[PDB]
Amino acid sequence: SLGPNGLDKMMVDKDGDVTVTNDGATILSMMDVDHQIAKLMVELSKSQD
Amino acid sequence: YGRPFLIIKDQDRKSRLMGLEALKSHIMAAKAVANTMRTSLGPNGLDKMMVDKDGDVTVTNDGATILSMMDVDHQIAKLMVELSKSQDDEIGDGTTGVVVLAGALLEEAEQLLDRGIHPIRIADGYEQAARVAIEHLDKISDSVLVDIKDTEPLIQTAKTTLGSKVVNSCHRQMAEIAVNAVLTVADMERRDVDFELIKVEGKVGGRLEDTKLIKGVIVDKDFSHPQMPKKVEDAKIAILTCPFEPPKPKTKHKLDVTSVEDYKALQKYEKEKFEEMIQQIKETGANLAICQWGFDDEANHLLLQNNLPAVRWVGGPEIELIAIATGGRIVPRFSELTAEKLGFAGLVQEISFGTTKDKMLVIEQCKNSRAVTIFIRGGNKMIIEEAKRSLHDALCVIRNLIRDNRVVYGGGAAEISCALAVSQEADKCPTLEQYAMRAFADALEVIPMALSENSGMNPIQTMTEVRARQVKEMNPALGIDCLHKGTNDMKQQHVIETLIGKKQQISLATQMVRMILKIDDIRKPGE
Amino acid sequence: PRQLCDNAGFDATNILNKLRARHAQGGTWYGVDINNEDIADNFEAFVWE
Amino acid sequence: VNIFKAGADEERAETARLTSFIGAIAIGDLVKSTLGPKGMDKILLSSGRDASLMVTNDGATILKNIGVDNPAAKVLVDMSRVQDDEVGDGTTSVTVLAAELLREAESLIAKKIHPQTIIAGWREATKAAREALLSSAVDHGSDEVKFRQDLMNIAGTTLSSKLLTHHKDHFTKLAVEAVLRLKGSGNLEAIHIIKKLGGSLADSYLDEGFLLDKKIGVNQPKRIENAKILIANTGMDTDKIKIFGSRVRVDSTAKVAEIEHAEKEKMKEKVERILKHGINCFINRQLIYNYPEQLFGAAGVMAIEHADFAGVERLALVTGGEIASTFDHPELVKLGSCKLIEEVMIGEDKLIHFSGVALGEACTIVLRGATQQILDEAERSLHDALCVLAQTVKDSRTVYGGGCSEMLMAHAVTQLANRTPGKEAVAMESYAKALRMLPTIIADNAGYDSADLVAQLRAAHSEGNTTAGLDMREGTIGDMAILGITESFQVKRQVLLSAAEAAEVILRVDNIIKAAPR
Amino acid sequence: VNIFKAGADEERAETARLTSFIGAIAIGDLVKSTLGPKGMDKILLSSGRDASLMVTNDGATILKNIGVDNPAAKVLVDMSRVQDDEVGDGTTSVTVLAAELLREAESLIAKKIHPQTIIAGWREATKAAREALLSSAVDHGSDEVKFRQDLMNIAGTTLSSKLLTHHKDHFTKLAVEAVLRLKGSGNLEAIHIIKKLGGSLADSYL
Amino acid sequence: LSVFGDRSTGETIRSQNVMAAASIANIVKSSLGPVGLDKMLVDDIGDVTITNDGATILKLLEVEHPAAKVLCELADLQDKEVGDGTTSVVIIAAELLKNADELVKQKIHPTSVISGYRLA
Amino acid sequence: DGRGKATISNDGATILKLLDVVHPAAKTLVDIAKSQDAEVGDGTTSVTL
Amino acid sequence: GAYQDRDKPAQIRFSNISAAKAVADAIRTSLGPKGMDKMIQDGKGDVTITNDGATILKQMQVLHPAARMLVELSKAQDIEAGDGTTSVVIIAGSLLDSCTKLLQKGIHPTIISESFQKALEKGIEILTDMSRPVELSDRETLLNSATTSLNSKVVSQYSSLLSPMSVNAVMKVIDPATATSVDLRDIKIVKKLGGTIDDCELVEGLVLTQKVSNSGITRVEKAKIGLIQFCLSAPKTDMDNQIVVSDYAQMDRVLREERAYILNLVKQIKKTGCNVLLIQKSILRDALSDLALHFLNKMKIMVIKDIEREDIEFICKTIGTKPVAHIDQFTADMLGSAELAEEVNLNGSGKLLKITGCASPGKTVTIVVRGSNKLVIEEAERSIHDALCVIRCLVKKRALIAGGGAPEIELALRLTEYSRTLSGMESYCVRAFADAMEVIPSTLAENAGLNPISTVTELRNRHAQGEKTAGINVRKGGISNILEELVVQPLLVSVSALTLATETVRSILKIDDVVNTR
Repeated sequence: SLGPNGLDKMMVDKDGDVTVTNDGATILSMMDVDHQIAKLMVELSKSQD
Repeated sequence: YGRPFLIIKDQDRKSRLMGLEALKSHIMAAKAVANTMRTSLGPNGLDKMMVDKDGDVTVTNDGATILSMMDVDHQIAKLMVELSKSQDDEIGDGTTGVVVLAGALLEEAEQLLDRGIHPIRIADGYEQAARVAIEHLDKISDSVLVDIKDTEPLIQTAKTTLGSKVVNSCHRQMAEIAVNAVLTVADMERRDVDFELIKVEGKVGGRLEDTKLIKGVIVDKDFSHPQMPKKVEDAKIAILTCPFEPPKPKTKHKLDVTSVEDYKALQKYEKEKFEEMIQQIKETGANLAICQWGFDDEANHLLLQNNLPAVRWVGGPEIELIAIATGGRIVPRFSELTAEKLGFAGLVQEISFGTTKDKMLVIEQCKNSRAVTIFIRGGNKMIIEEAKRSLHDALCVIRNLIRDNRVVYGGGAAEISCALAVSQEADKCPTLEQYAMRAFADALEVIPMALSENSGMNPIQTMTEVRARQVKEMNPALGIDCLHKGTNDMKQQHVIETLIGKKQQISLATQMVRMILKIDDIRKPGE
Repeated sequence: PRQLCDNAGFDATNILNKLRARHAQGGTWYGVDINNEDIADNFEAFVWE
Repeated sequence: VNIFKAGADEERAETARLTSFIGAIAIGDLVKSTLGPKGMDKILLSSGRDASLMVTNDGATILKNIGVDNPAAKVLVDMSRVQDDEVGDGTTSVTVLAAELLREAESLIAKKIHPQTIIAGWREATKAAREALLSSAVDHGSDEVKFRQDLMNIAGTTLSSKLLTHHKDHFTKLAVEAVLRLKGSGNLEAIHIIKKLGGSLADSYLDEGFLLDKKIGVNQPKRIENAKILIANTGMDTDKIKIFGSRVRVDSTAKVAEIEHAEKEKMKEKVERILKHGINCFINRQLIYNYPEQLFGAAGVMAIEHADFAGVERLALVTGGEIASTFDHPELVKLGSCKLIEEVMIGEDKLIHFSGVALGEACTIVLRGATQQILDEAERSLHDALCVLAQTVKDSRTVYGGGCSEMLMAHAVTQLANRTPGKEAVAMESYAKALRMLPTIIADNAGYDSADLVAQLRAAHSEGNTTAGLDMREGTIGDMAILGITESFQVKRQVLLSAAEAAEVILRVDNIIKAAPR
Repeated sequence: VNIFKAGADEERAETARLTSFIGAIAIGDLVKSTLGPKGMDKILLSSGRDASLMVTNDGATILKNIGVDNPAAKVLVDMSRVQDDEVGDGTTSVTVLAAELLREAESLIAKKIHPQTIIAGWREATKAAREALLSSAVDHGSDEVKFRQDLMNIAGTTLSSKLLTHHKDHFTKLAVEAVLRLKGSGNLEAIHIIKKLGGSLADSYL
Repeated sequence: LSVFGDRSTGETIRSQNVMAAASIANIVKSSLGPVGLDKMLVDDIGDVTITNDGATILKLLEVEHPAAKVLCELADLQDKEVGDGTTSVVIIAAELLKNADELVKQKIHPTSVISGYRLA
Repeated sequence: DGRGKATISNDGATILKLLDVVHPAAKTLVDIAKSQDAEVGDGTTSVTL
Repeated sequence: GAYQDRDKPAQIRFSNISAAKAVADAIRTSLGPKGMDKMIQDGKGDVTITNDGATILKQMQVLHPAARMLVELSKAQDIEAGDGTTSVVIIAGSLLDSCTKLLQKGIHPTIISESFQKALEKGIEILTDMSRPVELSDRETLLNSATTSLNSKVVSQYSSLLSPMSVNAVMKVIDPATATSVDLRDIKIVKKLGGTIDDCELVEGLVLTQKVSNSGITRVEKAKIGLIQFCLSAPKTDMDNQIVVSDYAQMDRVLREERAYILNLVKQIKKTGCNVLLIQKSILRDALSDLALHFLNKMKIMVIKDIEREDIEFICKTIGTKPVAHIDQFTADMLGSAELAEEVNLNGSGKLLKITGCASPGKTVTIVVRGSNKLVIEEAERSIHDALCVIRCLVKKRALIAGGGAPEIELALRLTEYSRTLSGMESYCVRAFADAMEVIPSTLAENAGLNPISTVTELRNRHAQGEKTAGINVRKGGISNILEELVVQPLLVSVSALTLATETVRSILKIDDVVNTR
């Protein structure tokens, strides 16, 4: 997802909604992680953004 | 009074359909079979691929196989399957369209039932129409009885019947193969031929064009001892069924050696008997031997010691093919073996046909042989099996031609003229059987329609033009330009077919569907 | 005869009535003819059991 | 190591692309059958709704009712929904073109060029195509003759894909007259679309005036001539109260009795204020109590109650009245005037006929036909036609369709492909082929030889015959201007732009990530 | 109306083609990685056999050990088995070429030309191609020098797709000497292949 | 082709309707005439109800088959109009239906039978 | 049958043999079918009627 | 030539056709003078008998969509004609059958639809040609049309009396001059259990299913009728109110004064001279109070509660009495008068209201339906409604056609010769079309127990010079001049049938595939 040549992600909401985006904060926010440090990185990106 | 009672056990689950509803259901099922089959007709047709219960696969066009491998449950589907099986093992291809005739006929029959005609009269009319059709057909028959030694009317016929199978790649060659084989094994004085004399054999590998008839017999064993020479020029052949072992009378038997000298005598006899049989086979003047059963290794060597190559563990049918091909006999002892019974051939040579697999044995016998084999090669096991079935059907059709030496140009012109004759009679029909007549004609009209459909042309423009031509002219030699050649004269196109083929096809279909109409009530037990 | 005519799809009442009337006096072997859809001397028609 | 909760996936850059593209192509080939003047149409059936089903040709509805799980497919569905919001048809076109774009982009991925370069090249080609299209537009301003001619041409074109095709001329006259009645107003709500069974589809028509599906009051006069019309929102049966909710506390039931009386006189004097305008026709969206209508009959004034905001708007537009309240200053409220009001019955129900209207601002089409499905799809088709035709009125430029315009686009793109040199040129040719694929599919569903037709058409266009297009009643090339097979510039422009954006967003994806559904 | 027993299918002319072609293309792209002098190779693992596994580059073995349900794929697998029975490598080539044939034929079906015409045209083109190939052959008879040279060339070529590539010259000498020992006998069983652990692969020898 | 239930036609349903009518007839066939013997109903819970008047029996007897419901309603109407003959009218209806079917069971066109009945 | 083997028949006695009757009284009729089949032939149908 | 790649469309078409044909054959039994009705048991537990097709199909919970379109077709035909619903659906079935034939007959469906359009044009021309113009004033032809429609349902039992019933009712409700499409809802239908269908009666007046509320008054002579809406109870304001009690005389002042208020109400009511009271529902608030009932019974006034709001317009139309919603407006001017009004006693104790004879003859009219079975009563009312519908249809077009399939065989013959004249595959199409029309006479013969094919063929042969007057006769069991057997149906019936069926079959041909939804 990094760089102008980069490629973005598309997320599937719990309720079946979709979202295409490149903003890493959103990428991790919409993610449903379970391993804790994944959550820590998600919160990392949210804070940085 | 009002209360349930048991009449037939499992009374809840013994279902029943009766009368016109049942009939319409049956016609629906038959039409489903017809639709499944339609695409397999014609050189432009497309074949099916089956999945075996055990997970095996098979690609084929032969409708008999199509229905055989099918796992149907509705009964009349089974009846059509058995139909195709019967038609095939009576004739050959045509099953390419027999059930098609059945389905179209039953469809139009339902068209009549919708107008409330009782089925029995429909059956009677259809029988009359069939009789008319066959008599007009064999009036308009050509014949190959007046033909010179029948080299390539037979070749043309094979060319035709192979226009439907994928083996069509070099189908010229396989046509010569089929005709040569059957002509060799035919009993003209009898008008029959037993296909047991024909040895169908396909070994995967190589090209398809490599497939070659062998005026001889091919045996799935190598030499008994690996050191023996691979080629033999002379073919003095011995055919034996007694294994090269000390004889044992199969009544429950065993000796009672007691003494020193007893055992020594037995030990001497052990090798003495091998020497005896070796001397016997040598003095017979034979050069090569074949045994039904296994060898004792010791005799295997001693046989090697005298320049007499041999084959071990040969199955029966193969053995008798050897015998008839070489003109030899089957000898049960060494002692009764003599030179006269010895088999002879031109050339016998093992072939390492497979690049990395075990070998094969071929006998290029050179005199006349009432038996012959076909060796099929190609790139696919499935293509091998398809070639087997196709060539078998070709042999069947040439056999049928031997049974009756009069044929009809194919391409649909035949039944076209049949339908026109039926229509002509329909005017002198009188009552209700008239609808039966025109009904059967229109139903029979299907085969040209299916051919054209698989040809991608507009079917009906083509068939109307065909009718117009075959009416304005008198030639019943105008079908459908299946292979897109500007002449509808299939006689020039050589697209031909045995009278027996179509005749048996239409009569059989008539009887089958007559019964199909004959039924009204069904009681299926719930599974 | 009634079942015969029913499987023949006729008005077996007309057939039956004509049958009884003709068969009171006119001849022993009159009976149902399927194709002519009415009475006939089936004996001469060779329906022999 | 497991990262997500159970029931969550992670498809990266192979399976993600594969699933997305399978979904896109499935959506495309799911709807390809509906496009083309000889196109087909679909049946959609509810899961369980007493089998609520809609025979349909407009692709937008088809994608609306289908439930899709593959996210890319859902993106495409929303795309079509938006495009329908803009022009009505071409939803068909938009989806199919996007689908072929994606399929051919997958073919490029097989050629293994980086997707970013694909995106850049496609952006360039889209820019070139839109420019060439703009160069191909044709205006029609004050030329009322040619204008109206081209207008009915647009109607005939877009209509000839739904079931109404075999009555193209009739509904063409319908839509033309209807939109011309709008006097340039883009508010389609001014056009009511009433549908009721019975009669042939040919029997559907536009009245000279207006129609209302309401019941008259008690025996006020049924028919009225030189009718004066007044419209308001002041509720009657909801007896006018003072919303805060004061009580009434009284010592004796004498007082409650006189209070009832005063209620009645208050209502009556409101009625008298109504009548002081000297108006014989009165309506309101609110339900009206029967005592007021009794007063009205005493005045002999016909009154129609409970015609919703839509009906009120349509009456105001058709009759010019100013929907009102309190009636306090009659001189300051402009009434409504119509030549005649009468009750007509159609099929089974008596309807309120409004002939001889002062203002042609509004109108309403009668839909006679065969099936609630047939009527429903006819309704949808006419709505799409009115949409596109109003858009035509707003922007008086046209484009020659029949694939011709799109093939001009492809030709220009191919020409620019040579000045590209680079990997982008491959995507340029890609875009051109995908574009050309549309009329190919058209003639395909038309059962003609697509391959030769498309090649001949491209030959003509590369020669320069910018007018030559496709004939759908004989399957050959021809002069579109002769046949008038045209469409609004804005339609195709939105088609291209939205499709390009869809391709961009879809290809930019290289990982799908589903959270566990709740 | 139901015709077959339960658990039986009927896919006609759209889904049949679709499934067959998906299987064929899946088989193809499953093995494309193994072909080429810079090609890759696969890992195949038993379901349960104490994890009997075979790192493999020869496509024929790969198709042999894979269990496939789509009938067309199984046809292709048998095809590769036969071809390996004939020449050893190119199983890779045969399968991949067939796969691309089928994919591109699917593209033609999208163009909607009748398959029978496709078959006829392909037959014609195959005939032409085989003829042209025959025109391009080069013999080497008594020219023992050029012969043996080309022989070791063949060894180096075909070998340079398996892991032994980085020792092409060595095993080239091996195979050349081995087959030259056969005195023209095609019985490969005359060549025993004993395998036992230890030492570098370079230490393998005749 | 209707979900959630099959259909029956022709002879089967005709015989079924006659069968139900005969059942209903035999339910009350023993309670008419100066030697009629009354019925009684163990309800489900012991609150029995002895009665010979047919309409009462039919009302207190649950019925599911359609034609039987038709006959029950006829009995109720008759009671609302006469008071007895529920002793009789049900029997009359069932017997007429039986013989009319027996005619139809052969072939006889139903509407002809209906016209004959009207005349009768 | 329950075994899946089809069997068509026009002779009524054969059919009744296939229709394994449980109700007792009808077993007598089916036995009459066997009797007539062993005695004289078609009309076993007629016998039952 | 061109190649057809896909086969899913053809297969789905075939499935739809088979479903339609099966539904047609299921309906096929119930048809014509020899018609046999069906019964449907609801999953709810309801039971219905029916011979009319539309009710049958509405009771059908059809799964396959095609037949749902067929059901909708039947609904439209009924809301147009009333019978021939059977006929139109059976035509639909036969058409789709010939459509199958044409599908394996390889012709593309669109050409089929266009040829069908030509066919229906020829058919409509022929049908218009063959009819007999008939003035509305001739009672006996009306009666013949009635008894033609009637002797196909169960009510043929008392056809002889039911036909004059319907015709007289319609004549009394129409305007015999304007030849408009006089509404059926002006005819009141009453399902009253018990009695005999023979005892069905016309009431040239008004009938209310409600029961009296006065104990003592049953019959009133020279009664003057008045209908009142405002409640008769303690005055309760629209907005919240309450009496406050704080003092001494408040108690008796209240009680005495609501008594006085009710007294004033009733006293004015009498002063108008009325003797029969009508009160509508006021579920929102107090209805007629008991005390007012006491006064009215004391003053000997006929009284009725619970008049449905939907009935008020019908009642005021019939007895000619505008309602009154406030005390003051209630005046002897508006009190309607009727010759007689009272409560009949049927059902043993099921009591009913009749008001026979009115000096102000309302154009409306009512029907009383009698009979034993509930189901037979419902079927009878259905059939009578169908009779009124067919009479209205005859009013719509003063044209008459002899029934008995003769129009249809005429159509078959003329269309067959037309197809012979007209070349192209459309000729094959039209020949199929005529063979499709051939079905109705076949069904008539089948349900008549006659040899169908022989009869149809002989009837065509006769009709070659035996024009539409001749046809299939039931009573003689053969072929005769049906017109002299007096069995005739209006042109509109079969015309609408053909038109609707043709449009539906064209629409069906447009269909190719069905997509399951969410």
